[PDB]
Amino acid sequence: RSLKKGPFIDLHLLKKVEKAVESGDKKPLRTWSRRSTIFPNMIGLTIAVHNGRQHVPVFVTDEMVGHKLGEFAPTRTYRGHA
Amino acid sequence: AKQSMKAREVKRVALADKYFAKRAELKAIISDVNAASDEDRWNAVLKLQTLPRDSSPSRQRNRCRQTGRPHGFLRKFGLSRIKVREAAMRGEIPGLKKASW
Amino acid sequence: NQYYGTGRRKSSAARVFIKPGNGKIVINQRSLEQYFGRETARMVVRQPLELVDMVEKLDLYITVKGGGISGQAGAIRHGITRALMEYDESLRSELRKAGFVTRDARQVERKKVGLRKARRRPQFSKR
Amino acid sequence: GQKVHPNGIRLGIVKPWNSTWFANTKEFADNLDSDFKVRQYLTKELAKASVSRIVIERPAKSIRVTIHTARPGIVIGKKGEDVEKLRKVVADIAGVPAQINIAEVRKPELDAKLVADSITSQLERRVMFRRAMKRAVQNAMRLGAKGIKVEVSGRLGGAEIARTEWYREGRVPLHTLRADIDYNTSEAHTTYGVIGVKVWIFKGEI
Amino acid sequence: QRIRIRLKAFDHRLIDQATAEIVETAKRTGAQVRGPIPLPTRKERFTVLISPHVNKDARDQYEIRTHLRLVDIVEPTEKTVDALMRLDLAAGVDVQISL
Amino acid sequence: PRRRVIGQRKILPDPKFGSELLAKFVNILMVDGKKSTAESIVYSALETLAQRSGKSELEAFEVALENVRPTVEVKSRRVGGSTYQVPVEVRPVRRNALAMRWIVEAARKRGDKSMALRLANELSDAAENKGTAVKKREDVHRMAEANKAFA
RNA sequence: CGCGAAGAACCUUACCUGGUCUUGACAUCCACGGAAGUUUUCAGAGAUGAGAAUGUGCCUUCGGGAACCGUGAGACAGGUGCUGCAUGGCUGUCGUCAGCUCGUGUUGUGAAAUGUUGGGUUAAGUCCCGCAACGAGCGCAACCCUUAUCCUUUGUUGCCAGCGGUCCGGCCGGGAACUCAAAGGAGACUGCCAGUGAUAAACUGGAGGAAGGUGGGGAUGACGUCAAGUCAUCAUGGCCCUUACGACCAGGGCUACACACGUGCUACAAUGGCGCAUACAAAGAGAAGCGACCUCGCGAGAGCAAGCGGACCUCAUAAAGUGCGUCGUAGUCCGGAUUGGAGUCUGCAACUCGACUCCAUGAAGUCGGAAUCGCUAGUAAUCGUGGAUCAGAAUGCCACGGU
Ligand SMILES: CN(CC(=O)O)NC(=O)C[C@H](N)C[C@@H](O)CNCCCN
Ligand SMILES: [Mg+2]
Ligand SMILES: [Mg+2]
Ligand SMILES: [Mg+2]
Ligand SMILES: [Mg+2]
Ligand SMILES: [Mg+2]
Ligand SMILES: [Mg+2]
Ligand SMILES: [Mg+2]
Ligand SMILES: [Mg+2]
Ligand SMILES: [Mg+2]
Ligand SMILES: [Mg+2]
Ligand SMILES: [Mg+2]
Ligand SMILES: [Mg+2]
Ligand SMILES: [Mg+2]
Ligand SMILES: [Mg+2]
Ligand SMILES: [Mg+2]
Ligand SMILES: [Mg+2]
Ligand SMILES: [Mg+2]
Ligand SMILES: [Mg+2]
Ligand SMILES: [Mg+2]
Ligand SMILES: [Mg+2]
Ligand SMILES: [Mg+2]
Ligand SMILES: [Mg+2]
Ligand SMILES: [Mg+2]
Ligand SMILES: [Mg+2]
Ligand SMILES: [Mg+2]
Ligand SMILES: [Mg+2]
Ligand SMILES: [Mg+2]
Ligand SMILES: [Mg+2]
Ligand SMILES: [Mg+2]
Ligand SMILES: [Mg+2]
Ligand SMILES: [Mg+2]
Ligand SMILES: [Mg+2]
Repeated sequence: RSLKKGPFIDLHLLKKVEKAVESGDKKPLRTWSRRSTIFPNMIGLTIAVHNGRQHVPVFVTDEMVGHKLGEFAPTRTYRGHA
Repeated sequence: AKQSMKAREVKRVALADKYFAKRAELKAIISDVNAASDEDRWNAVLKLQTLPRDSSPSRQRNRCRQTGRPHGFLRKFGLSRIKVREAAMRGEIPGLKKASW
Repeated sequence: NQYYGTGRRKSSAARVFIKPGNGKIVINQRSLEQYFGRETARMVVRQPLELVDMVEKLDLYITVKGGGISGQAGAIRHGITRALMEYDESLRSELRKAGFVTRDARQVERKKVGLRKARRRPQFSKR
Repeated sequence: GQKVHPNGIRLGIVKPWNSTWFANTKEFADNLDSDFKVRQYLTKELAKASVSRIVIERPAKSIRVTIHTARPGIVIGKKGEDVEKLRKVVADIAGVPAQINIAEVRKPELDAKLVADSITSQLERRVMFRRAMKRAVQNAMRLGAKGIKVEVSGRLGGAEIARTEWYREGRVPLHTLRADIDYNTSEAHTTYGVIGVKVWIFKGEI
Repeated sequence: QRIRIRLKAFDHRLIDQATAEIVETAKRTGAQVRGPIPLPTRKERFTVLISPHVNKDARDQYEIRTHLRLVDIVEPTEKTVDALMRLDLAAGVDVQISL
Repeated sequence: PRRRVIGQRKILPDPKFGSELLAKFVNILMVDGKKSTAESIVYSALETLAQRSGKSELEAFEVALENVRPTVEVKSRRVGGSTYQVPVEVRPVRRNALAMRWIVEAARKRGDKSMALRLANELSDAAENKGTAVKKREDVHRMAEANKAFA
């Protein structure tokens, strides 16, 4: 829980979103920035988020705002023991 | 300890005093509340990230000065725990004798 | 005139002044019932003046420092005997058999490396 | 079992420190490291000058190095050229101006460092290690020592299995704290690996 | 006004001949001296593992003692001030003057 | 022990009465070094013996101690692979030590509210030769004259 | 098996995926061109990519010299790659167990023996007698550190007995008595005495003494054993890789989770829980730090901000304890795991994966099968405090005192 004086976002994601919003969407937007906050400006976009080997496409719903981008890309492969 | 690991420590320390301990103003008093509470602080939180990923005093590992060991460090001597014993028995650390209480 | 004694216990130190004639016990500018809440501590300061009968016959001015409740009370009892032996010089062999002249030299043992306490060893398992 | 270092247990009892300076916590690690640099340089340069001990002492903000040596005429040189081709580089490593002084070890055969360096040079020259060992024990007892022990370790004569062989003469009471025991260590680098040498020399009590 | 001089060293024999030389020397030119005062001895302690690899319970414990002596001079005559500056004592003794 | 054989260590008397058997009783009750809390239970329980069931305060504790004292005990004595239970005469300092432990351990497994009341009823039950501290004493004496033949 | 690791979000980091480099991230030498350094710019996740503004110092053989940069090529650099069964150094362990050897002599064809065995005694191969052994060395003990008593010196930032004053605060003059600080000295040696023992050693007991039989605790680990541990702290022989097993970067992982084991913490309550009031410590740390007073916040904390490189200032309010009240044996006013919401701080960054605060939630657990561990006195048990590592992050570790 970061303090209330400023939410965090990268610069390269912040600028790549704002250009991509004023053109209609696209490809899924490749980023490595798992730590950046999803903003209100990004509802509707598709962001391909790195998880270690792949980029998981996340379509931003309204209720994903306020969370971090890395919450919607699982970094660990696991399915049972036996 | 793998020569290039010794060079990482000496680059990090040169790039931190290049920028920081002077270019701390962006977080020193730009991120505290007065008339600078407008978009100027928001320009600081973004401008503080385009300085290189190094340059911060919290990425220095503080290795031993002779062997480069990352663990067992003692800030008082600058050596690892191996080198302080190897050098204390020869009488070269001043005043450092075996304690018995 | 005052007759002075120094007594010490675990980490406590007591200074003791005695003046002829009263049953006044004052310790750190407090009386005994206000200073020592424990009646065992109340009864170990009265031990050397109950063996030697100077109960309403000798005043006592006491200061203490350091240690805790029972440590400070034992340092006083040792310090009263040293003061009463400067006063008379012949209450000595009366007090040696009461064990009040021996300075109790039992101190806390230091914690040792590899051990959880001074002597308690961590739990061993065969495998 | 493992033994205590006989020099460290006697520091402040009969053995002095090799550094005699004071510092707060600010400049302790810099004075300690720069003394490592000045010691490493003086050992490499006075290699065949038979150097026993390097005593470093810092006044207010100068440093002065006292070198105990067996061959002082070579350390000073011809005209006094190599004491200040030594002091313009020591003062550049310590950061403060330097004043080199030069001492004497009168009998190098009763110094554990010099006796240990004699075996290491001979072991790397392919000399039988026993004669190197027994000559060091013999030369020390004829010069008045009350004891000596030498010890070599590791792949002796190029053998595949390493062994440690030691030879004692006189009296070396390492458990006695009053004993003036001079102990030092050296390493020989041969074509089959490293051979370590240890020398204890006992000179009397108190 | 009393000039106050604190001496710090790792050795107590070296520190006493540093006190003895400044106790010698203010009285050389006629000053009030109180003499030397022992300040409390600071012991720093250190506890290292002595194996290169495991064995947590095998250790060595080292310490550094720092000995303190205090002498104040409240006759600072002007024969004293530079005559106190011309004095050569040992390299193991830290002197710090302060008014 | 084999070699270092011991003298004794000294106990202080009690403050209110001046008895060390009473002070040994507070030591046996004490848990985790809390000596002041053990005297509070021991003092409050003994006067609540006095006017509930019969006077002479400290005379009543010694007489309750007279019944729980054993005289014989069993002890195992090994021969070559066979251990007999041999009945032993218990010594007078061991008599009080076993009696006070059985009183304290009787009072802990009761159903009263406080510990000072559990102590008071077990000391009262010992005066009437009833309870569980007396029956702990009875089982020791029953086993001893059961193995009388292995003397 | 809370072990290397005295402290993995990035870093550390050695692992993975992807993006990149090939005399190199680190060192020497040669040649040429540029003194450097600074601010800025757009691309890229970043390493890097394409430039602008600027400087053109100090030495001057001022044909040039040293610091620093770029480019080329070569010898080379580089490896936390393998072998601890090729090694050094260092360490564990039996074990702080009382042992382990040698010289000369003598006995035996000889491997070997004697000494070192025997009678006593001791913690001790400790000491005394005896004896084909006479002596010596490494161990034992002592010398060293700390603690317990006293004496001398000095007396602040530490102290307050006698005095004067007081705001009744050691507070102010003052005192050097006392506590205390740290240098020096004394003291314990079976020294004295009874008894027992072989005219022995030595043992039991007594006196004096603060302390009595190595007074308490520490450091000190003999010859060797386990081809014990460590090529990964370092060093190093051999082997192997070299436009890669080397170097740079972003994100991830070392924190996974049917399960099994070790070491711990917190509990299952009344010798207690909660509420109010109030006592008595030692020892440590502090300058890109410790941070008072005051103000704001329920709180973690925020603002302002003096003092302190410290017997002075700060961390820093010791807790168990004591007095009063309540709960009245309940899955409880016991327990505080788990989860939801709102926050604070460190830091480019708190999603994976930090600590702490507030409100709510209120699991298991009612003393634990077979088995098994520690401790002989200021010990066990119980209760708080500090430190290293460290931006932040201990129930671990290393220390300190109370009962
Ligand atoms: C935690 N407390 C709970 C309590 O207080 O009872 N103690 C215990 O669990 C141990 C139990 N008391 C005794 C046990 O060690 C010996 N019995 C052996 C059984 C068969 N080997
Ligand atoms: Mg290397
Ligand atoms: Mg860090
Ligand atoms: Mg304790
Ligand atoms: Mg452990
Ligand atoms: Mg050791
Ligand atoms: Mg990385
Ligand atoms: Mg990582
Ligand atoms: Mg790759
Ligand atoms: Mg390597
Ligand atoms: Mg091995
Ligand atoms: Mg090894
Ligand atoms: Mg292995
Ligand atoms: Mg053995
Ligand atoms: Mg022989
Ligand atoms: Mg023969
Ligand atoms: Mg033998
Ligand atoms: Mg034999
Ligand atoms: Mg004896
Ligand atoms: Mg024997
Ligand atoms: Mg014999
Ligand atoms: Mg012997
Ligand atoms: Mg010894
Ligand atoms: Mg003394
Ligand atoms: Mg006696
Ligand atoms: Mg690689
Ligand atoms: Mg791990
Ligand atoms: Mg209550
Ligand atoms: Mg219940
Ligand atoms: Mg249930
Ligand atoms: Mg509750
Ligand atoms: Mg509940
Ligand atoms: Mg920290």
